[PDB]
Amino acid sequence: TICDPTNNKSSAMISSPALFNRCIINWMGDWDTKTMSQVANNMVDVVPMEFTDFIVPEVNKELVFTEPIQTIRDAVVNILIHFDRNFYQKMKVGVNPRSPGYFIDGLRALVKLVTAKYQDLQENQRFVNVGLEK
Amino acid sequence: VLKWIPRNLPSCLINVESSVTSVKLHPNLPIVFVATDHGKLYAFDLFNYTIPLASLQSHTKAITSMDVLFTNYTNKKNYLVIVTASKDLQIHVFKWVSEECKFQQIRSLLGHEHIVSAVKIWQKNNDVHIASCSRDQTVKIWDFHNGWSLKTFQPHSQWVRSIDVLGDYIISGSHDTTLRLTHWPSGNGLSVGTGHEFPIEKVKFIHFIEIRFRTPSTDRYKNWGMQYCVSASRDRTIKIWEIPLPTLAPIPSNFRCVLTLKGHLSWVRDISIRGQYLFSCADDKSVRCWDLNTGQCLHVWEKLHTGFVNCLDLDVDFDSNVTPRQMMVTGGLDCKSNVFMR
Amino acid sequence: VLKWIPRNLPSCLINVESSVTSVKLHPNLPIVFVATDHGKLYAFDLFNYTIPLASLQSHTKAITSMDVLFTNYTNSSKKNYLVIVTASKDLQIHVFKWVSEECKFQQIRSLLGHEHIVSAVKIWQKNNDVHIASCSRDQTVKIWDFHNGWSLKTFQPHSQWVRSIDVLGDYIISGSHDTTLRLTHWPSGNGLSVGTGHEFPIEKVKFIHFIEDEIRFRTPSTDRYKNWGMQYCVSASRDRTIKIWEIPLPTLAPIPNPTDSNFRCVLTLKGHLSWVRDISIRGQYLFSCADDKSVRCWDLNTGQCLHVWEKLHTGFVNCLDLDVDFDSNVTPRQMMVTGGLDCKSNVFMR
Amino acid sequence: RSISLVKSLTFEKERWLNTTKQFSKTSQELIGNCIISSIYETYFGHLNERERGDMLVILKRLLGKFAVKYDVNYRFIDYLVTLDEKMKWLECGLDKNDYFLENMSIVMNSQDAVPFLLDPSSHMITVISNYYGNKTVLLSFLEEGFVKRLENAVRFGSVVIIQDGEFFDPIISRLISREFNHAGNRVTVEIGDHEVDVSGDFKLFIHSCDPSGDIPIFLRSRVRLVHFVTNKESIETRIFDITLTEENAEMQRKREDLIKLNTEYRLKLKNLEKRLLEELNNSQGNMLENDELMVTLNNLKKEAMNIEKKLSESEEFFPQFDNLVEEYSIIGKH
Amino acid sequence: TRLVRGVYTAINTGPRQTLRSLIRLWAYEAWRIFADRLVGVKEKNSFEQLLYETVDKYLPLGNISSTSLLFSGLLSLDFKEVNKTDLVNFIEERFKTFCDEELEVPMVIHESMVDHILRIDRALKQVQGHMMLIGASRTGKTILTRFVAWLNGLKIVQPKIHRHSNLSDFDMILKKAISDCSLKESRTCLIIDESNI
Ligand SMILES: Nc1ncnc2c1ncn2[C@@H]1O[C@H](COP(=O)(O)OP(=O)(O)O)[C@@H](O)[C@H]1O
Repeated sequence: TICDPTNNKSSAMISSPALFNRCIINWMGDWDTKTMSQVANNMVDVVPMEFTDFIVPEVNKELVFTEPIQTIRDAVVNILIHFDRNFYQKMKVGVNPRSPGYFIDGLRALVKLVTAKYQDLQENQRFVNVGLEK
Repeated sequence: VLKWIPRNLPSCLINVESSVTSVKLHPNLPIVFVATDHGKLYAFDLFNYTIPLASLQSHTKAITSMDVLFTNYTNKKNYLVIVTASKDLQIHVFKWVSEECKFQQIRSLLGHEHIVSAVKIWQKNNDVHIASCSRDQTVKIWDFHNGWSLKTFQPHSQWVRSIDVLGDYIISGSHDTTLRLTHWPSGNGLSVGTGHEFPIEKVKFIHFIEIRFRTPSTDRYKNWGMQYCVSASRDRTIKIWEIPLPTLAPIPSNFRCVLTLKGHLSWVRDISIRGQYLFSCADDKSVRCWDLNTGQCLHVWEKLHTGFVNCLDLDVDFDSNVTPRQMMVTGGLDCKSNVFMR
Repeated sequence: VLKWIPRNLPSCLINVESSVTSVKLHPNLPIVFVATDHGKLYAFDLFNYTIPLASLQSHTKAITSMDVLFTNYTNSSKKNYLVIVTASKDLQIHVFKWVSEECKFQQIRSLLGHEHIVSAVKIWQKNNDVHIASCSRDQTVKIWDFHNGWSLKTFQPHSQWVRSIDVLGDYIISGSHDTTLRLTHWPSGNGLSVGTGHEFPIEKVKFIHFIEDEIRFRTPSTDRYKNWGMQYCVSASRDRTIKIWEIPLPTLAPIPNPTDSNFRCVLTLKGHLSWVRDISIRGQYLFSCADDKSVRCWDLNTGQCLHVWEKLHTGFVNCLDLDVDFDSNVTPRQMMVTGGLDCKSNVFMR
Repeated sequence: RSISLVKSLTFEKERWLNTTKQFSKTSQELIGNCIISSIYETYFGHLNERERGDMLVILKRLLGKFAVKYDVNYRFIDYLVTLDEKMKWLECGLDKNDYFLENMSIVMNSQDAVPFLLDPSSHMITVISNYYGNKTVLLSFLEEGFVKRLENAVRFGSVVIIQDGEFFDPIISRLISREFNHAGNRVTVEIGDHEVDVSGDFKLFIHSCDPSGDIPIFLRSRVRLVHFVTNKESIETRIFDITLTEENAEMQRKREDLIKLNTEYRLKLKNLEKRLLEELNNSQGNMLENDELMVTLNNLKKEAMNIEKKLSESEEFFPQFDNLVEEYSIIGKH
Repeated sequence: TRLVRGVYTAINTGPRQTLRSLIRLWAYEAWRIFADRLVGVKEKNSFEQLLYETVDKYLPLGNISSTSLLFSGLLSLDFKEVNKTDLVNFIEERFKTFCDEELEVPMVIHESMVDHILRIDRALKQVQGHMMLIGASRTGKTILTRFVAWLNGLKIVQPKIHRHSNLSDFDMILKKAISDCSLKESRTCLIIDESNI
């Protein structure tokens, strides 16, 4: 298992004929946009996001990594993929493999945060209603 | 199996925090869902019924109605959809996950400008729809999968208190004394009727099954798919109507009352038909059973609740996907749900 | 009667709220007991199955195995009752009475003592003695007294953890997460023999009981084996294989035989497309199921499939149960029950 | 009784009515705020102020393009950090800078990932030790006896900080990845050469005071790296505090006392309002019917008036300190 | 040579073949031999176009893209194409069992994982099969490798290389693994990470 194929030791592991001519080289690379889209579609499936009005944005096909945007979840997935791409582009990590760690961690954190804050929203509104009624 | 009447006493009593506004029986499991007047939804197991299986604060005002459908997809796993409409001008659509005993929210439907009074959910092929009506006098149709409206129409001058769905038709019962049959996918009104003295609380199709009012009397009605419906209002009276046949959208023609059932001392709050028998409840703290063939009261449950009975649940007997279990549920003001098993 | 094979379709379909972990038929009444993955035990009538007769949340994690015994304690003149024994991932075994006049699960007691999930539990009765044996992921096999409610015997037959046990007389045969069976004499706790030949962990092992009739693998081959009481056993593994083994004969506590310490695989059955999850022998037929949405009826005389129930479940088939044709106290009814991953069980009758 | 109480509670009626009217906007902006907060915690741990500003601009642009509303006045601290957290963190020795506070909330809300703290001044060692008070173990990757002491800390549940994080030893890899064996009723971890019970109260921090060090890929990709470094405003604040304590200590003490007392007053008044709404909520009947509830709400209003009066009176002196602060901005800048 | 042997195994352990299935298998093995080493997307697209052109030139079939050819021995007895949905469901169930028995890892299953698990299984079914996984961190290399080794019943060996260790310990670890492979007939998957060098 090699993470950085440009490192000196990893380059030796790849170019050394003792290993090259015997092992099957399987280029895992990194996640593409479609894989990120599928993972996100699984992650945010349980988040109660559809509680507001949503107007389908007008965007170009090259800006959509999912099926055509219909729901808020589609927009959230596209926003997250675009932000991760822009983060790596602007941080200028060279041609390093794009580790999906940030994307995964952000997805988990977003699920947890949205759950908690939506709960707070509903409970606060209920208490306010009861007070006014009394 | 259908020729079954509950006993005088419930098998199970379930207490909740406040008044019960709606109750629905899980279509395949011994689970009862209770929607109360404080915006909460409970899931109880009938054999472990003291501590609820699930307790959800879904809305911020009272729940006015709810409906349940178990999906039948032709390709994609099936699951139970629960639709809850409240005074918050919102309809929340949830998935029941029996594996975690939790209400997983799928989405919410927005668009009505006042209190939503009724909802209905049904499926065509792999398409699932949700119809509803509210105090804004509007009846709206949403696509389940898409999450936004599909159709809108207004059948009455007064606001619609309840609706029912059969085929591609809707009878809407108004806050007025009238009831109206409209063609669902066009909004074209087809028939009108009156006869009541006060606002209609319930209205629903009578489905044909293998009985006096549950078979087509002509091949025209057999081809149409429906001939009769039933409604009840605050005039203490239950009325069974013949549905006129349009120029088969269909082109228009009045409802004709074919049988009048009386006996309640107060407002009729629920209609439910199981085989040969009509079950109903009133704001006189009683549930009652009439014979559908002769139009007589067969059995009376007096003093079933110390408050006013709000809702009944009995299984569908006109669907191949529903097992007609010998189980009936009642729920009312006094923070009680009475479940009659066998 | 023993020639009966189930029809191609279930006699009835029984729905539950989640995955079925085990099923057992009530030995006398038309009642089926179903244990699921959430720690719940259910009793259903087989003629009115649309509403459960009863249910009980006993454990808190998944039930891993259930065994049932109807007592026959004639000398005391006591009321005989069905004892239902369940074991779970909660490191506990629970023992219940079935109260047929109330149709409820009345808990008799609980047995503690394991350090990990229990993978099998069995209950059997001598003239007036009832014992409960279990094996678990802690690598130990423990036998408790039913009436007294505390451990009688402990032993460690495998270096890996034990997945399935069966008991015949005073012997226990145990399959493990390792690929080797072991036969041990339980009263003294002395291992006697081992059976190697599987490639993947063992899912089930069961004795093959003699039938008073002729059947290929249900009759002794010598006077020594006849007097011993056992000739063959059957096991199934995750290598898509079911093996019929010839048991070695120790010197008759029994003495391990220095030259006959190994099992001899006499027949191998292949044809399942996945892990074999259960096995059961009725008459001349071996019924089994796999993680391939299918059940198979095998002819024990030739080692071939006779009939196959394909796509019987929409998920993995987890458990089978048939009646006992080698016990005078059990009627070999025309009944089969299958239960599986899809939150369903199928009952075949008549 | 009833008329007097409702007249007194008319203020809460007005505030409650405004809150429920703003409910619609509050619900509309929730998803955008959650997205911003999650991204801010996930990505901004190792960024400076300018970089965070740029990334927030990019994220707001993406939110605009894909029709997700958000609070245009969003602030990370105001959205996620509450008064109790602020007061306890400052009491433990945290700096008053906004940057340090944001990083502090980020590192404290790292529930899933082992935090890796870069602090050239080793201030956060002191802050964390004060926060947990005791049962805090300081290990190092650069010392002998590491494995055994970490094993004991795991078994008993102490809060461990491992110093010299640039010398990370992969022997504890299973802790970084949190790859535990859920052994029935126990949770264990394989470390060193054997299996060790995880008590469940055990918490791990890795710390380095060597910026631009060397974090290997395995640890770097599996930790939440947060930088705790100084900036302009921290330097200016420290310079002014030194100037004020040297020149005029009495105003220093009065300023600190006023700030602390007003913050405590604000917390008390907030919790009192919360209690008022909860008590009115759980009435078990009409307010007139429940006389004890009427008395309770009257007493709560009296307490609220006292607290607010104290804060309002104490605040009147703070502009004097504002002018005193402006006296030394010259030294600050230079 | 590898391609030849690849084709052989598929025919030898497969069901009855048709010309269409034969050509599709040939394309699948072509993907495994030549294309798995390609890095960029443009190169993969070019390889797919090359397969179409080669087939039209010599073997005049349906879609033969990289993700349209899912040959597997996991879901059946022979080596044949499988339905995507069935394989996803099977992998999810087996992965839940793997989490329960070996190690809980809450990772999401997607199509790329299914492609990678199939090729890793292919590699670990070969005689003297060895493979080298190159890609970003936290993409699922090690855990997926462990899951495949668990499916095929291999003992997983991960050398405990750490600070204050040297080639003596590494030699001892390799010697133990070698001795167990030979004298104990222990089927072994030895995982060497670049960080262990
Ligand atoms: N498909 C996925 N879904 C969710 N998380 C993943 C996925 N693939 C990898 N991960 C993350 O990466 C880690 C597992 O990958 P791993 O085999 O450890 O990669 P490596 O060991 O090569 O760095 C976990 O931390 C996990 O959360």
